[PDB]
Amino acid sequence: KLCSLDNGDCDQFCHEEQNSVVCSCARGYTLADNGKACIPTGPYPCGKQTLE
Amino acid sequence: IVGGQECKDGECPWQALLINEENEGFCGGTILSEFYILTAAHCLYQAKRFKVRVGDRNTEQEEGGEAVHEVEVVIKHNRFTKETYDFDIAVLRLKTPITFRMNVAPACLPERDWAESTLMTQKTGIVSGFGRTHEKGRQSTRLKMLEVPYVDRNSCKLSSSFIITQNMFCAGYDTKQEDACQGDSGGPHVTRFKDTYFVTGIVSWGEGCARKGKYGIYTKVTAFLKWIDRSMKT
Ligand SMILES: COc1ccc(-n2nc(C(F)(F)F)c3c2C(=O)N(c2ccc(C4(CN5CCCC5)CC4)cc2)CC3)cc1
Ligand SMILES: [Ca+2]
Repeated sequence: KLCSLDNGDCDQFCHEEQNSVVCSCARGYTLADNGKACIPTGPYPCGKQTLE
Repeated sequence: IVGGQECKDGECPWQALLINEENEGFCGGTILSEFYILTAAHCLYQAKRFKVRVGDRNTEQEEGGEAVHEVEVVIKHNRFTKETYDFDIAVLRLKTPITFRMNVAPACLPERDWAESTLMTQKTGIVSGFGRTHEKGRQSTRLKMLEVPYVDRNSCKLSSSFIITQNMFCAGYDTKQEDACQGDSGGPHVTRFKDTYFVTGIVSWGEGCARKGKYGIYTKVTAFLKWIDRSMKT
């Protein structure tokens, strides 16, 4: 099911390349070492409600 | 916004408000980055001279986090038609960069395929604005937000008196008294996915506000992502 199965465990963008799941992130985020989570590169990342 | 709730502190940081000569808000917009505002093309004919205010939640007083920005370049979509409101999309290049802080931050631009397959297939999205709280009422002084469900494409075509093109989608309620409204146009329609909010639409139009058998019409952002990318480089 890849991407069709819970977004392929990706935090954000999910692509099916060569019958394999490939995750990516929006501008301002860095794909984490596990290749799934998205890490904000700096303060006030897009899509995040301001808490502090 | 008809119904919904007030946007609480920091809940809608990507909301922008276009103000006219007398500092009156007449439309909304979505912060895309430090120099770009996303809005609706028809909003451009709603005022001669206008600026963009960010970080505002209560137009009645001076909080402290507000900031006005002059527009440097207005990038309207040339296919926009006043008759059907098709291609209702425009991008604004600001003269000075927005300083992100509490209540001021950009919403994320998603990728097309993923957005259409994962974002727009969810039950709801979120719309927000300073628009009317009733169809006959006056502009809201408080910023509002409202969860609006995605409406089946076939059903909305049957509900509409006007053509629903491929560049737009419907959201809202059949009979429930909640919907966007005059003043919210050009404003944000975002979809939340794992705590992150992605821009999915632009408040475009509607036959009245929150009427029975009628839905809210939004510009389909996934149909203009490439156009948006290009617009943010000129
Ligand atoms: C979910 O977001 C919104 C929902 C409703 C409104 N909204 N409130 C009001 C008011 F408060 F004034 F009632 C109005 C509107 C609105 O959008 N109108 C409208 C604008 C354009 C169109 C056309 C055809 N028109 C072009 C000219 C020929 C007929 C299809 C393109 C049809 C209808 C009516 C007045 C704004 C945002
Ligand atoms: Ca204020």
